[PDB]
Amino acid sequence: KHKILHRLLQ
Amino acid sequence: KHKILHRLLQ
Amino acid sequence: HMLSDEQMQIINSLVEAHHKTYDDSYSDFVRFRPPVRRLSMLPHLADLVSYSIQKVIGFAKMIPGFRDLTAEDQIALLKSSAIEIIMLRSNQSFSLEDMSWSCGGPDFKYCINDVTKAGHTLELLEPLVKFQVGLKKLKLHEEEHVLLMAICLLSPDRPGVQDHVRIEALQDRLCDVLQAYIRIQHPGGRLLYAKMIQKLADLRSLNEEHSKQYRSLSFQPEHSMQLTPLVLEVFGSEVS
Amino acid sequence: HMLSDEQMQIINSLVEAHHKTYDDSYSDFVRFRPPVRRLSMLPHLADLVSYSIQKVIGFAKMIPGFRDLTAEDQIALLKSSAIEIIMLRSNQSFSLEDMSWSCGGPDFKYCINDVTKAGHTLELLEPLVKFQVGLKKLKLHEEEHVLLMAICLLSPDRPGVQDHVRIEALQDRLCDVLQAYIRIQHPGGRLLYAKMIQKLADLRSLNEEHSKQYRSLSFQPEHSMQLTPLVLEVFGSEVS
Ligand SMILES: C=C1/C(=C\C=C2/CCC[C@]3(C)[C@@H]([C@H](C)CCCC(C)(C)O)CC[C@@H]23)[C@@H](O)[C@@H](O)C[C@@H]1O
Ligand SMILES: C=C1/C(=C\C=C2/CCC[C@]3(C)[C@@H]([C@H](C)CCCC(C)(C)O)CC[C@@H]23)[C@@H](O)[C@@H](O)C[C@@H]1O
Repeated sequence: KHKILHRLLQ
Repeated sequence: KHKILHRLLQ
Repeated sequence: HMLSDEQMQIINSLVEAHHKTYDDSYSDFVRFRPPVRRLSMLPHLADLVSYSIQKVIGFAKMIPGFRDLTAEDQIALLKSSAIEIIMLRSNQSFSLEDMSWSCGGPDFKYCINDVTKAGHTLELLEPLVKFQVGLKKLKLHEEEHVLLMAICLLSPDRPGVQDHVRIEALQDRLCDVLQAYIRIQHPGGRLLYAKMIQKLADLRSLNEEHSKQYRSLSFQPEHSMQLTPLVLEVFGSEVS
Repeated sequence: HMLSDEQMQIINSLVEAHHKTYDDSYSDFVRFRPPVRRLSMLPHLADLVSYSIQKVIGFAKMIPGFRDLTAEDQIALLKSSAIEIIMLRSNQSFSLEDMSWSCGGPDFKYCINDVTKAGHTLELLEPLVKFQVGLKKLKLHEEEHVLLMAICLLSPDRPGVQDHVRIEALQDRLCDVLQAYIRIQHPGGRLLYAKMIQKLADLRSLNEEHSKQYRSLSFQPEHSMQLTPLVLEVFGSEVS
């Protein structure tokens, strides 16, 4: 979950 | 799951 | 030597369903995220494919007998076949002259290099274009085109289907219609049905290659975030 | 009677972070699905908000100390505060004359009736517009504007945060900077800090009302399918 958020948060 | 597909399939 | 009323009724329903779900004016395309020529074409092609999935669902719901399948089978057939129906239905915009898909506008003209800018490689796009040219060269009647899309959709040899016997019986009746139509109504079509069934095999191979390359997009969140929820659902790996 | 080097360093970092993540040319807006005036504005406003979420994430990553929080807390703060930061940062495009948000183009001018065509009601839009006008009337220095966004982001009283003490200490230092900045650098700002903290309360109320109305969109698949994956994630109810 929060796949995109984790990516954007680097 | 398949929330949208179920909706579109009426 | 002649088509029956039930066979003709099937053709009429499928032609009507296709005319209701394929808009030759392409005017809805102005609503997609614009094309850009970093995967600059992925937003526009995601929107195009998402739009096209909705049309394929609408077409499927009007195939005789599809509506009466279980919901799980309807989803199973659509998830496995959606990309194939889109490749098939896109032939109606394909031009042998331009070697490209032309949709009533230069911004909505799609060539091979456009699709490379959405994350795909020549390993998919070369067979895809060769498929379009071979399919266009068959000069299918619209009757034959819509029958082939319906036959492709109602394939029982797809992952996830439970009622193999029901779907095969529907697909069987559609194959009988198509064979009879070609024999009676298609001058010089002795070898046509075999060629059309070959194209169904080609689509299986394009389906596999597209699924492999789509996994790369969906595994990279900076790319999967450009997709639509419907695309994520239909091309995703969830099982009902 | 004077700001310290550490206080000034915080201001410099926050101003730079805002200038890096807020593009006054609005030229990226041509990449969104176009506005249409059935929820005709939902595609364009979904894309605008999704774009803005990415900018808020970029702004947050440059707030001193945010980057050093746990991943779960960083997500918790962003999921609860994203809509508030967007409402705050949108004031930079708001016009008291037009009573609307103006982004360098008539197609990218957003009035209240546009947002009703994305599924929202006057119960949200009336307080939202009154918030924008009151905030604009404060005539905040850009220093104060970026401090307020940072203070709003680093609020510990948000669902899901674990390290309340760490986040409160960060927010405390930012509040000290803002109070000192107003006292030294803002002529006649005796009542300003109190007014700014009031606006943080107003945002909480707008957040609640937006979440309620967003549940209606996300519960109707014909509308939620128009959202973006990032919007679905950030405004969704998943808990890490
Ligand atoms: C969709 C339709 C049309 C063209 C189709 C095309 C041309 C562009 C590239 C396309 C979408 C291929 C890509 C491999 C797909 C990748 C998708 C993803 C990036 C998510 O992996 C497949 C078919 C191809 C229109 O011209 C019109 O005929 C309507 C028709 O429905
Ligand atoms: C986003 C920004 C800007 C304007 C903001 C606006 C104006 C349009 C309506 C908006 C998005 C409100 C809606 C309630 C949101 C609903 C979202 C959903 C449909 C998913 O429920 C909230 C803020 C509002 C720009 O002009 C520029 O300043 C950049 C800034 O980031």
